[PDB]
Amino acid sequence: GFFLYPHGFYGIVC
Amino acid sequence: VSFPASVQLHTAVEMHHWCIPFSVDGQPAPSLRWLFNGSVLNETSFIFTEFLEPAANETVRHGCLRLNQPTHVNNGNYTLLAANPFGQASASIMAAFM
Repeated sequence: GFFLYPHGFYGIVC
Repeated sequence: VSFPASVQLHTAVEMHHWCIPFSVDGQPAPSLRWLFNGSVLNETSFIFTEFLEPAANETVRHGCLRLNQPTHVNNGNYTLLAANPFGQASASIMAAFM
């Protein structure tokens, strides 16, 4: 993976 | 309460920026991956996943594959893949931006 979320989004990972 | 990764894709919609709307779910939280015309999609500032803020009593997550300025090379087949230990899902649609 995510351009905006290098550490995932609330546990969702790329 | 553990349950399988799930996905849903909707028709691409223009909302100033372009958006392929999606929802995902699963416990534990899934891994996501996009395909564009069958190739793994590498997100950039011109095409990236954007989520809505999660609601407090929910595991479901909503968002867009967001294209701030699509061109002809963005036309094609988009697939979203979701997986967790209890299930694996895929959805695809065609999007035409031009």
